[PDB]
Amino acid sequence: SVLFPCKYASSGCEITLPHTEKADHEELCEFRPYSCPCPGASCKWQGSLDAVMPHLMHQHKSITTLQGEDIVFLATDINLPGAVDWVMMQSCFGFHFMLVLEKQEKYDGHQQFFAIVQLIGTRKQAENFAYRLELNGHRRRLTWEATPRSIHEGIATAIMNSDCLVFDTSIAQLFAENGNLGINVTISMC
Ligand SMILES: [Zn+2]
Ligand SMILES: [Zn+2]
Repeated sequence: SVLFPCKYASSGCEITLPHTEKADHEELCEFRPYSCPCPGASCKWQGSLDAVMPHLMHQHKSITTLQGEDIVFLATDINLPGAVDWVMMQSCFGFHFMLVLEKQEKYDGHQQFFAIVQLIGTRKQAENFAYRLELNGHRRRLTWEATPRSIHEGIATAIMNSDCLVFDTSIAQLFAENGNLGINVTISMC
């Protein structure tokens, strides 16, 4: 049983495991760098958790940040052929929750939206929360509630498995007013 240091020991991590069992700790390890949480898979910054807020303050100034624990995100122009994602930050409970709406294109000539929120915080910190996403309309409500993913884990593997609010364009137009979609976001503790 010959032991190896974790890949991220050069960041402070002091664990040593057998060459096989690296996988587990190696991507649960808190010393793993955080990738830029923006749904834009085009900004490939990395760095430490404390640095994430700086990096968005600096390189993603166009992100609207919202009041408190129950807000309404107005995603504008969801039917624009060019529009592909909306993003914004919600400040409550002394944390920040990044809300991202990703438009993707599948079988139809149409698109599906995916909506999910992540916590600016650890995997452990994120389990103490839940979030709810509401699309509201005339005698209609589509709701999704789940546990926000930590930015450490990311949303890509959750988008992949539809583990978030999921809708296509005809659902959008049911709830879209003009070309804008109002998404009620509620964060809570648990
Ligand atoms: Zn480690
Ligand atoms: Zn970035």
